[PDB]
Amino acid sequence: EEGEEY
Amino acid sequence: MDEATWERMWKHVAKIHPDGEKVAQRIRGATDLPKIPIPSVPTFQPSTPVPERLEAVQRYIRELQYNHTGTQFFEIKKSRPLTGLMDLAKEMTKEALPIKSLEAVILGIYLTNSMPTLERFPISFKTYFSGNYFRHIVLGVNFAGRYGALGMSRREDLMYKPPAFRTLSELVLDFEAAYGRCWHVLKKVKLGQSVSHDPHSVEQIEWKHSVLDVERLGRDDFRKELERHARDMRL
Amino acid sequence: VEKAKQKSAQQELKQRQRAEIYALNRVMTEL
Repeated sequence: EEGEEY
Repeated sequence: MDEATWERMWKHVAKIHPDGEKVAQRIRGATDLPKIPIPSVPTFQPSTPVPERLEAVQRYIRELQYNHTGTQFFEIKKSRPLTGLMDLAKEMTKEALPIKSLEAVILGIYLTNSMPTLERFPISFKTYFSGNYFRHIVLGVNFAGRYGALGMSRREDLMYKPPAFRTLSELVLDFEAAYGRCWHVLKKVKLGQSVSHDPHSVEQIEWKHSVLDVERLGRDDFRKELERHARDMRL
Repeated sequence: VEKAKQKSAQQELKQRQRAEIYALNRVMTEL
């Protein structure tokens, strides 16, 4: 959910 | 892809690249472009040990290349029935376009359904770098009681692991160390259940059978929770 | 003949797009 795609 | 989606990809390139307008004008319509071979989907002799098959599966996934274009080419709805995701995996082998981490997980499942002595389970990571959070996922695997992984990442050490780790904890701690080397702090690990080998199964993938809060658990309870998850999967 | 003509055009469209995708991917990979 939270955060951008690594 | 349709004409509007194509223009969106190039418009996005213009913003995320230093000379983004220049890149499109050199590539779009160019008649001298390299012809990219369509990667051969690997098939397996029954005499080939499963770890060797996994090397070939990972090699195929790598040949598609990590998608750095900024546009994901296959939409993955994670709650779709497995049979729908396997139809999509087949299309990925047909279209042969670059992929990112979640697409690689779906592909890895598709390409190992022929291996009933291998169990496959998703492992997602939440990490912290430079004030911000990042999400990653790989396909955990278990062969003959040892753990490894398949997947795709921008970094060599955040995807493929040969199935040699004697415990799930050791596999996950290897990822944690790799993240540490590139200055990411591992915050959460979310581990799924074993995925059916039936590509026509109507059941969903279970992505978050365990959600492990790394800092709140501490070292020893993190390890014990990983070993509990491994037990849940074996039974 | 008409469906064979459409299939040829749709395959050509995908092949041209795929080549530009990989040319773009190399540029972005090396950025």
